[PDB]
Amino acid sequence: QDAIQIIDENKHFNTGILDYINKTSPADVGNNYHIISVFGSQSTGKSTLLNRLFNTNFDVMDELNRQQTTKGIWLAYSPVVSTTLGHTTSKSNILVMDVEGTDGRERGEDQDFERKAALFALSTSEVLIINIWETQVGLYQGANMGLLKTVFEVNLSLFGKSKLETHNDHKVLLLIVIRDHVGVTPVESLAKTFTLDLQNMWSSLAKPAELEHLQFADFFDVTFHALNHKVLQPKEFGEGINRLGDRLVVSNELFKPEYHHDVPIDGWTMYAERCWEQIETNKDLDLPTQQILVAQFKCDEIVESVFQEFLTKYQHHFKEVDAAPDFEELGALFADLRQDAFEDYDASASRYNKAVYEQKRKKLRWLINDKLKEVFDVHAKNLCNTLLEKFEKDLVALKGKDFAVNVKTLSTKLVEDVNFQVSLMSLQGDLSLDEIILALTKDIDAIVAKQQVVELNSIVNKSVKKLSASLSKSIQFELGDPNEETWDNVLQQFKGVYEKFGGDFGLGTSSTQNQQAIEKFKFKSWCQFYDVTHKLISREKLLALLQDRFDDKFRYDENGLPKLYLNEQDLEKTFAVAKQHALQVLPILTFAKLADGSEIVPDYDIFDSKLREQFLDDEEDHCFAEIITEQEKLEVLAKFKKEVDAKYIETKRSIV
Amino acid sequence: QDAIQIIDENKHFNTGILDYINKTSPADVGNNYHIISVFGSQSTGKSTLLNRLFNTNFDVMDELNRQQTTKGIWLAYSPVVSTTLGHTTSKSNILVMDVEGTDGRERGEDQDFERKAALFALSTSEVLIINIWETQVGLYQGANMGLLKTVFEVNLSLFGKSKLETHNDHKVLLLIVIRDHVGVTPVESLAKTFTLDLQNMWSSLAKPAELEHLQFADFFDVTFHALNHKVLQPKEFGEGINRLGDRLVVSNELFKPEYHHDVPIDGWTMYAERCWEQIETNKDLDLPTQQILVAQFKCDEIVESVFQEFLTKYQHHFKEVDAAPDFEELGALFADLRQDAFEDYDASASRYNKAVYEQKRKKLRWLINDKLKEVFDVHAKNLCNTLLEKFEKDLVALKGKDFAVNVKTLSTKLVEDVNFQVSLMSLQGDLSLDEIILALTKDIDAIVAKQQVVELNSIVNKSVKKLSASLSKSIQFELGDPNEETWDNVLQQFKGVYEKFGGDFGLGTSSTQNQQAIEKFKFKSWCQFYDVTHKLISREKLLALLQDRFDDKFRYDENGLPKLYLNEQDLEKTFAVAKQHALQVLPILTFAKLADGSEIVPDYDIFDSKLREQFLDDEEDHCFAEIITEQEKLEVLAKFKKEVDAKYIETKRSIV
Ligand SMILES: Nc1nc2c(ncn2[C@@H]2O[C@H](COP(=O)(O)OP(=O)(O)O)[C@@H](O)[C@H]2O)c(=O)[nH]1
Ligand SMILES: Nc1nc2c(ncn2[C@@H]2O[C@H](COP(=O)(O)OP(=O)(O)O)[C@@H](O)[C@H]2O)c(=O)[nH]1
Ligand code: ALF
Ligand code: ALF
Ligand SMILES: [Mg+2]
Ligand SMILES: [Mg+2]
Repeated sequence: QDAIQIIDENKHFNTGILDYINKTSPADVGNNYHIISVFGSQSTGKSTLLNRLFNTNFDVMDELNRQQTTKGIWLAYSPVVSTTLGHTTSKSNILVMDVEGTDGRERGEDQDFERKAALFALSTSEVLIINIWETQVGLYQGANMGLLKTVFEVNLSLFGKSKLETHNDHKVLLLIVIRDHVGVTPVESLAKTFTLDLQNMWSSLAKPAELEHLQFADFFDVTFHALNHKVLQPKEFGEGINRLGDRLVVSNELFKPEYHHDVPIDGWTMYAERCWEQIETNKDLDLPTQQILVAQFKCDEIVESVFQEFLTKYQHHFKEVDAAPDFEELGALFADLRQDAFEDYDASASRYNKAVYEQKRKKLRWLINDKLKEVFDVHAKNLCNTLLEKFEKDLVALKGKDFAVNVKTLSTKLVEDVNFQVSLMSLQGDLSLDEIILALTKDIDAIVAKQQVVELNSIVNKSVKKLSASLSKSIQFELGDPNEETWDNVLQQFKGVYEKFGGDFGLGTSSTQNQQAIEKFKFKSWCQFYDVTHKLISREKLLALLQDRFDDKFRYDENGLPKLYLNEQDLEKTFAVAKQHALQVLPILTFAKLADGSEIVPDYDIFDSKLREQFLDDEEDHCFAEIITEQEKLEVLAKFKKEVDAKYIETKRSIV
Repeated sequence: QDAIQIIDENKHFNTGILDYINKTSPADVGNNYHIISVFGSQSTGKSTLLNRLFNTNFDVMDELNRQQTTKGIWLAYSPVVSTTLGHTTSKSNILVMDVEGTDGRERGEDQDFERKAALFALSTSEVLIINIWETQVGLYQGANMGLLKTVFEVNLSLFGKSKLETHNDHKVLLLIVIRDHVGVTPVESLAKTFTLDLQNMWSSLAKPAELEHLQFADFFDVTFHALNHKVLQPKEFGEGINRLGDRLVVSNELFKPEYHHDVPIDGWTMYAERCWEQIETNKDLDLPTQQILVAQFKCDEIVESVFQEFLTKYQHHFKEVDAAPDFEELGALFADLRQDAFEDYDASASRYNKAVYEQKRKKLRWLINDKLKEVFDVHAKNLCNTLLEKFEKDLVALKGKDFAVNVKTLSTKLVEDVNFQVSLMSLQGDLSLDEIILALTKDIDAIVAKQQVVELNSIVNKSVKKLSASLSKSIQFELGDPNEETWDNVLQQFKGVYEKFGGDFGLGTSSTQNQQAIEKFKFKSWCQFYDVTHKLISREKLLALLQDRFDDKFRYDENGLPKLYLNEQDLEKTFAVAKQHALQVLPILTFAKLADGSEIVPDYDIFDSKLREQFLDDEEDHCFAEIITEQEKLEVLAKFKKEVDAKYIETKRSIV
């Protein structure tokens, strides 16, 4: 005898519904039942019409004040159906859903709930009474055509899916009853119009492409019933209701099987809760008020115009890439441009929703940040490259002078000097330095690691020259007395500093390249060694070597005097001193040796052009220590006795 | 007897209005007139109510079909006013504006016109009848509360401006007549509600901050009049109208002076056209349908979710900066990510307005382009720096070998090689190469213009060494015969190749640095010249110089023989040959000269440390050509006769 709210004001679907339903009619409800519901604008007399036509007891508006009355959705079982025969029980149990009216002013702006309940109803009912005033007929929003477009649409997008499966589907009947009908305009005429309005709604909706072909008739039947002014024509109203009672129970011309999705009642109670879950929070159904939606557009409109006012005003400071830059002149010109647009946007948008206005302010800020960044970046990089040059220069300008320790301060100062010089033009850190600083650091590391190769190949080189100096010289100084211990004093130096190489180096290392800083150095000694030999001693300076010795006793006495000859005994006794004094270093220097009499071999397989350019030959190895060739060797002693003896009897003329 | 449309359906304000108005009442209309208009939902019986209450002849809907009837806005002069005394002429001329009803279905979606005409009316009238059905009272959009919020708002934002100027302003009367009033609910009750609804509308509007303080009462009076069912209560309707006739003409309780903005009628005809201009196209009034506004939101919602689906799926390919890059592997992974989001966006947004959907597709594309660009850029630059290294290397690796002509092909190939290698990863040119290519070119130009300085300071250097070789050597070779023409053969070479310097160079020039490639070169000769002199001839190798000559005749004969002495006449005749043969080149070489006997001066003011480091001294100039000093000069001839004569009588011991 009392109804219940299947779904209360705040969207709570009800738990005790099945229980309730079965406790109303003591009959077993099995698949013997109809679901009928009502939809329309606030206070169109719906709770009244259910009450009067089924015989329910939904509250109705007390007429003292026009106000919302039905809240949420309600369900009651119809005892009897008022018909022209008076009251009449029906075969089936008739379950009637009273749904809160649309477009009330209590909830003016959040049409949240109306859309939702309108779709439960539509989704869950065999027959839906669309309850309108005649005077809503040619209306658009006043006939709820907006609300409807939505509701149907989601209905298709959310359960026009189930089908091609041949129920007993939900075709639902759209039972459209016209209230306060005067008669002046024929219902058949009202009907034409409003079905047209519904056909149009149908073409107007978003359709998932699988269903794009689907029509309104496929999903829905429509019929009509007019009802006279209840207050001013009480009787004609009453008869009109009864006439409608006969329509559904007596003639049984309304309900058909197709509406009834054909399962026991518990199946429905379930299908409902389900249907309500999928409705209560649906993405296509979530909507912000008109106001927000309006503010959004309003605010973009401005974003663009203020921005367009930002653009061709910046196409004018920066078409020209500045000649004479200043990062405090710039970060200011920047702040100022951003200041203009804001205050102009603000002048026209602070009216609207603060949040939308705010959301849309931030959007503009970063539209103009990203146009300011472009310029910031340009200069900022123009700066790096300049500085960097100086820095590269700076490195070179201190050859090897304590590398690692100068790398440090210098590289620091760069990074620091950029950070500051460029932070002045970034607008409260709005425009980022991170990517710039990273790209700088990488650049520094690229440079040092190339200045390092230049200092590490310089130390190799400028070490091979304090070697070549002390080396090719303490050859000669040694050579003014060819001893048992020349080589004993020669490689004792050749390798006395062929190690200290050169001490550590102080550059940043490369350890396994610090180490291979030497295997060029050590290869190049074993390359210049041979080259000094093949240059100090050759066919040319060898023939020459004879006389440097030759004269010291064949033309000189006992104390540095040019020998005073005595007999041709003294003339032909000091002639043979030289024949040896011009043969007696060759065993110290034919093929070059060591105080051990064993051959000298090179550290590396040179004479081969493959190990060669890693640091920039006949049959065997045109041998390393082969200073004087195949013969060239004895081509000196074909001349030993030609020139030297063109002096022995050729200077005999001076005893006469 | 016929009205006219001040503004037709499509917004054309009418030209012949003043003329029309004056031709209606033969009375002179001067400031003796009222402006009264009607506002409300389609077919609320407005044209009917004007007709019945003033006695006009606006068409009315023929009841065969519910449809729009009044189109645009109309104006007619009221002959008489129906009142309870029957018909009554009034003192003032009453000008009545019939405005097309809101919310018709003929124009369902474009509320353009209704907003506009609703605001003309409100802006232009002393009294505005808001004509509603009782059954619209507790409604929101069905009571037009949306349309209104707008209309008032713009009204404030567009002419609540004029004021603080103390007219006779437009307070306008809001004359709200309730149609088909049954009586069940007291008009006073309806009134309370609906004025409340209007107060709320008032708090709900955008207000320019100057006016934020302004209230609804400041701008507007409201009163009410109920009217019974015209068809079902013809008489009570009639009496109700008459009762309203008495209200404005008999009691004269409606019109007040404050509504009347107090100027002659032509002033009004003007104020109207003006008001209509500022309305017909106003920015706050320009609006897109609900549908678009809805699609916009709908489509952003998706943009974000599809994008968020793009982001943390890319935070996953690129958190890790790739180790092993491939630009065809990449431009593909890119296209594919962009492919996913699209087809997912498309799967959910192709429903809505194509244009909004399209607009909003493009928006997503470039959201993801700009996230793809970041990665494209990274690698793309990783590529430039690698290549560049090779290129820098490549330049150096061809010392001077035809610079300009190798600069060309090499620099081309780089640019080309980048363009191609990086175009493969840009997505149909969506992501730009322009800024990359520019930054490359600048980089190339930075490098060559530094390799050039290295090749141009090398040619200076390695030219000063084929000079120093032929130079310090054809000194000595010349010096084996100190002639009248030594210097004649010495600077003839010193400046024989101190010009060809060195021929053109073939590098890219710097012309006025190609030219200053030499004013180092020419300065450094005038620097090494002096250095060779101060090194070949000094205290050391000078004392030495004596004997190189000394021996050739004091110890040698006529053909290369060591002189065979004869008498102590032959012993002390060839002793004085040397005293000169050891003094007779000094006038060829004390201070160094020219075959003219004039001093040699340097090209540059050297000995001064200021012109110095532009290419890396006592009282006068510790003179340029001062090879042997203050004395050092005669410190050789304190020893001339010590060592050389420790040989004349010291080798006299060999005649015994
Ligand atoms: N003019 C008119 N008034 C009605 C009619 N039916 C009911 N009313 C009254 O309209 C008011 C609204 O009724 P209610 O049934 O509570 O409307 P709901 O909110 O749409 O359910 C009540 O005062 C009813 O007495 C009708 O058919 N015509
Ligand atoms: N129920 C009712 N019908 C009316 C009333 N006044 C006029 N009508 C009818 O309503 C229809 C609309 O009239 P019209 O005056 O052309 O309306 P408008 O478009 O708002 O100007 C006409 O058929 C009128 O006969 C009324 O007060 N109540
Ligand atoms: F007031 Al209602 F449905 F319109 F309860
Ligand atoms: F049909 Al109308 F104003 F509502 F002409
Ligand atoms: Mg109700
Ligand atoms: Mg009309």
